[PDB]
Amino acid sequence: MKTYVPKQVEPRWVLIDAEGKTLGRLATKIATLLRGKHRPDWTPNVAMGDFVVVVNADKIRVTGKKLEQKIYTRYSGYPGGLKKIPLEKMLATHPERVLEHAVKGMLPKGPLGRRLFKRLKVYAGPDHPHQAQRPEKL
Amino acid sequence: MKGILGVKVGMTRIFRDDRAVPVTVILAGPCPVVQRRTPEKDGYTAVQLGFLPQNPKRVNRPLKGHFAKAGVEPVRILREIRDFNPEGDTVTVEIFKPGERVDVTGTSKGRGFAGVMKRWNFAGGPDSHGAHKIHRHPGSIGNRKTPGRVYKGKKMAGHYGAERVTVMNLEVVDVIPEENLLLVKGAVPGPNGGLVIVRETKKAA
Amino acid sequence: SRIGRLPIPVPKGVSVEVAPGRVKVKGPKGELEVPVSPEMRVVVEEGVVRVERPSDERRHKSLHGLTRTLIANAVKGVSEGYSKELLIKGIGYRARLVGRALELTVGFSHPVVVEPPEGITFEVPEPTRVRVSGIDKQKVGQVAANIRAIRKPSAYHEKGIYYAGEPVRLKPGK
RNA sequence: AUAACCGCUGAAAGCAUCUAAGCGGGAAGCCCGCCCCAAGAUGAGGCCUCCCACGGCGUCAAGCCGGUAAGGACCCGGGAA
RNA sequence: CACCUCGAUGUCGGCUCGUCGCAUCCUGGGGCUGAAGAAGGUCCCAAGGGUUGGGCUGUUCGCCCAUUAAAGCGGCACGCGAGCUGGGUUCAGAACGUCGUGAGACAGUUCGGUCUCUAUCCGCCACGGGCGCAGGAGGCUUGAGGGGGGCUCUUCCUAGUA
Ligand SMILES: [Mg+2]
Ligand SMILES: [Mg+2]
Ligand SMILES: [Mg+2]
Ligand SMILES: [Mg+2]
Ligand SMILES: [Mg+2]
Ligand SMILES: [Mg+2]
Ligand SMILES: [Mg+2]
Ligand SMILES: [Mg+2]
Ligand SMILES: [Mg+2]
Ligand SMILES: [Mg+2]
Ligand SMILES: [Mg+2]
Ligand SMILES: [Mg+2]
Ligand SMILES: [Mg+2]
Ligand SMILES: [Mg+2]
Ligand SMILES: [Mg+2]
Ligand SMILES: [Mg+2]
Ligand SMILES: [Mg+2]
Ligand SMILES: [Mg+2]
Ligand SMILES: [Mg+2]
Ligand SMILES: [Mg+2]
Ligand SMILES: [Mg+2]
Ligand SMILES: [Mg+2]
Ligand SMILES: [Mg+2]
Ligand SMILES: [Mg+2]
Ligand SMILES: [Mg+2]
Ligand SMILES: [Mg+2]
Ligand SMILES: [Mg+2]
Ligand SMILES: [Mg+2]
Ligand SMILES: [Mg+2]
Ligand SMILES: [Mg+2]
Ligand SMILES: [Mg+2]
Ligand SMILES: [Mg+2]
Ligand SMILES: [Mg+2]
Ligand SMILES: [Mg+2]
Ligand SMILES: [Mg+2]
Ligand SMILES: [Mg+2]
Ligand SMILES: [Mg+2]
Ligand SMILES: [Mg+2]
Ligand SMILES: [Mg+2]
Ligand SMILES: [Mg+2]
Ligand SMILES: [Mg+2]
Ligand SMILES: [Mg+2]
Ligand SMILES: [Mg+2]
Ligand SMILES: [Mg+2]
Ligand SMILES: [Mg+2]
Ligand SMILES: [Mg+2]
Repeated sequence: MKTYVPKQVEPRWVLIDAEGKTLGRLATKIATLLRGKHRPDWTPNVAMGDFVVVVNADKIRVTGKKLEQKIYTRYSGYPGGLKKIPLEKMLATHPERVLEHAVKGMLPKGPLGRRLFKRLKVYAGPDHPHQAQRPEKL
Repeated sequence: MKGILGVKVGMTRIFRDDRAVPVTVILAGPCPVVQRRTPEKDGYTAVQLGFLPQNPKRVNRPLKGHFAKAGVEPVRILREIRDFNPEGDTVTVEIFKPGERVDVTGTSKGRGFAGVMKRWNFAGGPDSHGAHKIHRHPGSIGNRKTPGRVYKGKKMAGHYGAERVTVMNLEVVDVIPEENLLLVKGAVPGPNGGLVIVRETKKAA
Repeated sequence: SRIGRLPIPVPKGVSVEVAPGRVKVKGPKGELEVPVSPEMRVVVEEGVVRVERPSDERRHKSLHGLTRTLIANAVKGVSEGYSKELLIKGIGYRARLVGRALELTVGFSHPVVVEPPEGITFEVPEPTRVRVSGIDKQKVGQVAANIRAIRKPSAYHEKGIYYAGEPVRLKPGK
């Protein structure tokens, strides 16, 4: 008796509102979905996941003083090439990217983790591309 | 934000008001706009331009008689004036009046593989006393075990020249609609006969 | 003792509209919207409006005084809220008026020209005294402030821009 | 947009207080602005214009072979490259 | 102290090339002053850029000349010898003082004294070849993201006014 493993599956989509949801707390689940650790056939080496579409991402909200105090850093390659960007600045310039970031860091590392991140499509404000099913999830 | 293509012709001096005024005459010929860009179809705003009418047909198959003013299609079309939306077709040197300040993009003479010291105006080695084959050389490039490597911008010798260069705030000394000339003072990049694009200044705009 | 976060307000030209986070005053001289805490109910009663705090911790107490006084000001606001006087002292120094704008000479090599912001009105009864008229209290006090900061009172002489009242000073000097 | 700082309005604390809720000023510094690179930005973007949807086997998931088409190369005369 | 390195981690200083820190020398912004003005003092913010040329000594440093907005202090194997130097130190010659009967010896001095064409990898400057960018082409261009840059003085008017 070997353990069951999926054959090629159907890539289910999912829709999320994010307006008012917190951040990392929204991120946690978006990760789980991305992996598909909610599916009972879950396989570590394959990624049968859900595609995730998230909207109203300009509207994520967060607690404490993070809007000012929380900094994203970017080292270029160069002397003094470390860039420091506050939350407010990000949201104002590229809204989302903060959720994209929070989720990315929560996905695993390596070839496959990088693939799952492609399956998370994040937009600012309402709507999005209407192709797939995208059952709204709350 | 007015702009027009041209070719560096040569330099001379002008004697204006008992002063010398060295000048670089660039010829900016009539410039047959062959396309426009719109925040609708494009997402920004500019004009394609086109210059130097020649070829009978080397133009082959992809082309525009779409804007059709490309009649006598031009060798170099070099295009964006960025946010410029001119009067009708065909911008001329009428565009500029004398005493106007202008920025000029052009292609700097290629020096090919050029030492540090002429690339970077390094000091080089002494020509005597100890000497030993480092006269023209760069020196140390780094420290020791830390960082144990070379910084990512580190000035060294490589191809130098033959690049984009825009010398800014040049004064328009004269413009001669007759032959499509234009006279600015000084710095403008690159060889006689090379292409230059000529824009209004960014001191004010 | 007997802390001023819960006395009562006032009537008679004006309306009070409690919204969840804000209250709208709207009286004979104009209308003001007072942002208030989302928590902390403000109740309108007969000819008076009260404010009550949820808890007894210093967090709601501190918000309590503030909120009462914030509203009250908007009521004092929409009936005669302007004041803010400013007399100019010292020799070459005089104030003139230009249209709605205010031009003063405080001893720079230029005149200084101040346009009034929205809902603020300038008056110059004598060249040496000024008046800033307004509905909004904090905005009056600021505009007043801003004027006085061009040439603030000297320590060594009476020259400057003085809030009326605001006593004078001597170091002396040499 | 901020630093130190200067202020407004303002409680907790009847007074007072630039601060606890707010707001305004405020640096050669910060973010833009200028100049240059830049879609291997595998998140490979967009616009204009071209050529066209053959013939056989693979009766199918991609293809394959032969000419082709728009176009390129090659070779040659050269170049402030 | 004796922990990696004695089947080798080249040692002072210079030069070249920098990059970082800020406990800031200057420039910018500030509070206090026993701040009249000008000019200082002290303390706070600020690392963007700047931060001279000589005499002496191997010198670092220091002293001095002449200037300056200023003539900052540190780190990077007391940064940097497969980059250069080789004056110092630090082999073998020779001398002085001194010590030793002596051979010899001295963080004492003196003069002299071999510094190794070829870069595999990483890193760095440049420049191409390949494939990808799921129809192929010729033009044109958006800019995510990077990099460059960022100094300062005198005089004059205001006004010989405050
Ligand atoms: Mg050349
Ligand atoms: Mg050079
Ligand atoms: Mg030389
Ligand atoms: Mg030689
Ligand atoms: Mg070495
Ligand atoms: Mg390292
Ligand atoms: Mg502030
Ligand atoms: Mg007060
Ligand atoms: Mg009070
Ligand atoms: Mg506050
Ligand atoms: Mg501001
Ligand atoms: Mg500057
Ligand atoms: Mg470009
Ligand atoms: Mg591409
Ligand atoms: Mg493309
Ligand atoms: Mg040991
Ligand atoms: Mg032991
Ligand atoms: Mg050893
Ligand atoms: Mg070894
Ligand atoms: Mg060795
Ligand atoms: Mg400091
Ligand atoms: Mg100062
Ligand atoms: Mg003074
Ligand atoms: Mg001071
Ligand atoms: Mg600095
Ligand atoms: Mg001499
Ligand atoms: Mg000497
Ligand atoms: Mg010494
Ligand atoms: Mg010196
Ligand atoms: Mg240093
Ligand atoms: Mg040491
Ligand atoms: Mg060393
Ligand atoms: Mg050596
Ligand atoms: Mg080595
Ligand atoms: Mg020697
Ligand atoms: Mg020996
Ligand atoms: Mg003896
Ligand atoms: Mg000896
Ligand atoms: Mg010895
Ligand atoms: Mg000799
Ligand atoms: Mg020698
Ligand atoms: Mg290696
Ligand atoms: Mg390539
Ligand atoms: Mg950019
Ligand atoms: Mg930048
Ligand atoms: Mg004078």
